Amino acid sequence: LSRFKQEYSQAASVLVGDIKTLLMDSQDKYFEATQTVYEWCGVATQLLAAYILLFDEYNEKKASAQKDILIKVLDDGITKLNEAQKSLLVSSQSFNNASGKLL
Amino acid sequence: ILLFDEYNEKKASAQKDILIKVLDDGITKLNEAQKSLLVSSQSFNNASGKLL
Amino acid sequence: GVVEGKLIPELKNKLKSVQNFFTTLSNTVKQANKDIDAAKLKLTTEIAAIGEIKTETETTRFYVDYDDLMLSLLKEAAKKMINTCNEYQKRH
Ligand code: EMC
Ligand code: EMC
Repeated sequence: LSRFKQEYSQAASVLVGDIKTLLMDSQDKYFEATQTVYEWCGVATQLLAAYILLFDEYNEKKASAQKDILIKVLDDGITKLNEAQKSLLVSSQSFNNASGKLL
Repeated sequence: ILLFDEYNEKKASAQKDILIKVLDDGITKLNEAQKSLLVSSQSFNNASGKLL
Repeated sequence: GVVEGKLIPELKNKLKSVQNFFTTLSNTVKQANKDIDAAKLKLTTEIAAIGEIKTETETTRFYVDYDDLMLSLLKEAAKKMINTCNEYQKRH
């Protein structure tokens, strides 16, 4: 009955430890994701703001650029935003196996 | 900022190309720095568990 | 005599040298956990600090895409970049 106390200590220990690793893993991946977003979400605002400004009255010369710009910045964040989600989703999926082993 | 106090018609095309390269460049360099750092952070995670 | 004389006390002695080492070790662990966590902090807080520049830079770039090398925005953006950088050197 000492063995009992032992064997399970062993298991729980190593599992509980992996769980922490996993938790910590997520945290970093969350940070990345959010941070990545906060970065784009930030340049973006400046550009949308500019677009709203420079085209109060139609600016015929900058028109073609503004368009190309709106596209790049939007297209870009759209991608970046997507990947953020997938990164996060995958982090969520990570705990699943462990969660079972726990039970 | 200096050479274009008043528009410099000749250097105009270069200045543009330059602004692009240097900016484009740092943008990449800056990005990689972050990833490098992020990866370093991730490194301790396994060990941190083993510790517990 | 011999038992209660040297034996039992000897055992009580190791039980202590153990309990003694168990402690120092447990603390040697608390340290590492604190050291690791401190490193991870430094790292991300740097990551994000670099982030500040990145965004400014990335913006300024787009402004260059207007073509107007004389556009106040691109000009201001370029001035800000020099500030944002300067502040990065002082704190960090
Ligand atoms: C400028 C929308 Hg995050
Ligand atoms: C190396 C001066 Hg921002």
